[PDB]
Amino acid sequence: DDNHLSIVTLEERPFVIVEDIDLTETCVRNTVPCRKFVKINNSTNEGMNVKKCCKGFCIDILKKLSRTVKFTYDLYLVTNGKHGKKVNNVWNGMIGEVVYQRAVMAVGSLTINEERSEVVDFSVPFVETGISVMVSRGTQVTGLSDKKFQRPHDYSPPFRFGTVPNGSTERNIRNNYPYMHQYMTRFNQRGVEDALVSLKTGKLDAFIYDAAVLNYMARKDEGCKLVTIGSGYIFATTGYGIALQKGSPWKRQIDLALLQFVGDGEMEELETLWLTGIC
Amino acid sequence: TRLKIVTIHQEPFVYVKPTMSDGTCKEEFTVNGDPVKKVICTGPNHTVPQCCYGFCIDLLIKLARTMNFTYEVHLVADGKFGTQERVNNKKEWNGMMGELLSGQADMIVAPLTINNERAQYIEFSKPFKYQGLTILVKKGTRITGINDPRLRNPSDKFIYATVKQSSVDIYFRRQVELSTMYRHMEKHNYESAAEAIQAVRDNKLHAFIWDSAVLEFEASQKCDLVTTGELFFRSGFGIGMRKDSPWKQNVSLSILKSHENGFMEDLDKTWVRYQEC
Ligand SMILES: O=C(O)CCc1ccc2c(ccc3cc(C(=O)N4CCN[C@@H](C(=O)O)[C@H]4C(=O)O)ccc32)c1
Repeated sequence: DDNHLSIVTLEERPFVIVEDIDLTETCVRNTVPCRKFVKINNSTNEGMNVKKCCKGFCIDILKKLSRTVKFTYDLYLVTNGKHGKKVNNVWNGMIGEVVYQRAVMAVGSLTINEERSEVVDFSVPFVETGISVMVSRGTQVTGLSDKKFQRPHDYSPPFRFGTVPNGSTERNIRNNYPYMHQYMTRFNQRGVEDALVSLKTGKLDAFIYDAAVLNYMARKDEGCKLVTIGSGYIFATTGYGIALQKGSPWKRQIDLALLQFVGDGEMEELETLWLTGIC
Repeated sequence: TRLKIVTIHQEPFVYVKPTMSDGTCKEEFTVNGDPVKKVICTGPNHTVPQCCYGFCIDLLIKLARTMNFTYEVHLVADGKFGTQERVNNKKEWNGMMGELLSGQADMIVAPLTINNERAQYIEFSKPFKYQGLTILVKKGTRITGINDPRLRNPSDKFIYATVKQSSVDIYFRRQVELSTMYRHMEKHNYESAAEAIQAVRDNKLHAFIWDSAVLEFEASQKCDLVTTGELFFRSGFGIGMRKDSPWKQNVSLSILKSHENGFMEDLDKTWVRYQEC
């Protein structure tokens, strides 16, 4: 029917958290049914659909939208990729499921950019993000545009800062601050966890990464020793948005519902519930 | 083709200065040495040509170049952003919202807040500026923020307000749990942000609730004024268009690209960001 929507999502705590069905064969508590096509091994396309239970910040948004926009859904986790890249002229991830009409919309920590907006429509952003900076509490830097980053050699001792390679942040820095990117290569980290350790252990002065992620890690940092820059100094500001098919008849109602949630304070409630920590 | 742009005086996003005697705008450069791009904007001072420049004017010029359209800029006649009001049985919008819906303008290029109430009738672009609401006070006034008892239990002793017919007016109108605060504010709301800011310096107004992109700028220039409580609400500015506009898609794509390539960073540094006192 026209009112039952296929919706794709991506496991990414705390925005989307996946659990096993409890014992019954149903999802309880604050979770919703979501299926996953689990591969047989890493060298095959064969697999099996498995019933899971999904919960989180983005799931509660989906529950709010389903109730307000008045639609039902079948939620499933993407398997080919993560959020979405254009690999060999083909979109994978959550973007691909929408572009190739396998999903009506995609819910998750999906950053709005110009590249993706050409193949999918994005809703209004429900969470602000961008390129931010995290330092040990006390260190003085503005945003990415600080001269201490653009020209690290102009200062003594020069700042030691990096990111996680092959991500959106490095791709932006490579295009906008070429020398900063060249300087960062010898300071890049395996992941977020190894970056925060480098900041605490004095091996790294600044970590440059997604704004929403850095803010979430800062609010639950043990000892509250890591802090992010103010929102006014975030570079290339954007947001997490819900992707839809181009010309979708649902985008108008989704936008009004999302803007209502921001105005209602329901969005703040979800941020306090899922994203705010103890710092 | 030839779009009728409507805007509003709101530093640092839009500056309004008189023309010179010969009817042109004086050549001027920023503190950093970049040329100040000024366009002729008509409006009330009867209608008179004036000079407009700023963050939003730089944005308009970038949009007109990217999508290749011409424009003429005028200032909104009533001087308001836009709220929806009952007509002495129907409803109508005032301010820039009203001029967009009436055809007096084809595109709103201003620090125009994106909200549900306006989005029901017009198309907003993706945000070209992320910010929020904060409180401005005279340096020495002590309030925690939007939850201060002098704001949540108002009286004639501590006067706070916002701008009439604006998004903040909508924000306090829609929430029934804010009706106590709104009932105080509607007795004191000002016609424009500039008059409200001036009233705080004159100690005629004790707290001004407004956009943080504007309030923090005013605090950086006028050291007798400070902000407090920080962002209790988060909102963004977007380009305003009618739902039938053929420029909708490319305006948002252009704004997204301008964020990604550092163009918005240039505007934010040139106009919005200044050193604290
Ligand atoms: O503490 C824990 O349990 C885990 C703590 C923890 C660490 C890392 C993460 C998250 C959450 C989300 C996330 C998303 C990206 C991520 O790929 N992008 C940013 C969102 N947007 C993604 C995209 O749209 O492509 C992408 C990006 O824009 O670069 C990277 C790391 C984390 C949580």
